[PDB]
Amino acid sequence: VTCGQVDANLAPCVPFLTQGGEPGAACCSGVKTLNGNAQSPDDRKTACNCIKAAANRYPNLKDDAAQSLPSKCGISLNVPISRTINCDTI
Amino acid sequence: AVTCGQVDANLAPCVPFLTQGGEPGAACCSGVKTLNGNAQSPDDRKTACNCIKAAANRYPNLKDDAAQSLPSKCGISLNVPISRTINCDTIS
Repeated sequence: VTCGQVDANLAPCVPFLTQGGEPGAACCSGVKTLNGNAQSPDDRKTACNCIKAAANRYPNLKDDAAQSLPSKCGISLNVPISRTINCDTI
Repeated sequence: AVTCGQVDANLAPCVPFLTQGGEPGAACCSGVKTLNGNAQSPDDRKTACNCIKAAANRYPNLKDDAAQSLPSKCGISLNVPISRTINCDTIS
């Protein structure tokens, strides 16, 4: 797992994450790929810190969208999209 | 390549120096060299930077000065900053 791959997986989600609505197919596919790469505990912690950087990057991140992304995409997301998550706890 | 588990393990012997000052021990400097050599691509470096930031925020009573002085004390040119607050998007 690298932060560049994480950034790529999350790129189609930026509209949903910053404006609300629905994630859409491309966003959910990217998130599913990311989740499938964040399976081991170390992959999980690494992806988590990358995602934290991404969440802080996006202007006007909507916390409702970030919190709703897993259920809207149908995934048990192993790395929540959060600007503040303590990745040691993941 | 770098994972946050590798960062945590390589920087673990540096925790005394980072939280109490003094001089980094041989194990700490070896870990710092390992991290430097594994962070080869710019993508590797940004990943390492975010892992190191997490580690820096983990350690109780970390001295930001010791973190900034660690590479030179070890005689290494560490290609990523060690910081609790750095925006890792800005590094090269």
